Amino acid sequence: YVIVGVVENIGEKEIVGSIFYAPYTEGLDLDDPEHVGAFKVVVDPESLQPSIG
Amino acid sequence: GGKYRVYIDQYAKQDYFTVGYKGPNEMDAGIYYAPYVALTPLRGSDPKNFQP
Amino acid sequence: YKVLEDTPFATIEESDLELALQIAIVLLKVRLFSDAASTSKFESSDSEIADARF
Repeated sequence: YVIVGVVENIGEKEIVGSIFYAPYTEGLDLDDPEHVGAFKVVVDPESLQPSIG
Repeated sequence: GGKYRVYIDQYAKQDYFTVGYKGPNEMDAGIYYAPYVALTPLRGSDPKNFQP
Repeated sequence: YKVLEDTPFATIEESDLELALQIAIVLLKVRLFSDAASTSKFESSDSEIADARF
């Protein structure tokens, strides 16, 4: 198929477009916040192999 | 009266008072609370879901 | 996929199921279900996290 649509940014708050994504990172302690999201590591208590997500 | 140390049982079930003795020596007190380990923290997380 | 309208494909004469599905998307009978999860999905502890593999 083919879709046409808009992405515009006038400034400060005037941001318009079809779907805004708009990720939420506040409160998350990040090394280079541009990354978005974070990694967590546990390591199994039986098998001792690492685990990450 | 300058004699008894008065404490309030904030959670008293009815209405009462208990008079007790406590000597200057640690062995003279009827009942002995003798802590060994206190408020040792534990930490971890569950590998199936990463929740702490 | 998720159904938007009761009896999706009720009006799709296409015999090739793959194309009938593409038509259902175009005609808004069915929507792609891909989406983020309600946050509670991964908080129950009775949880399943999709694997990443290589």
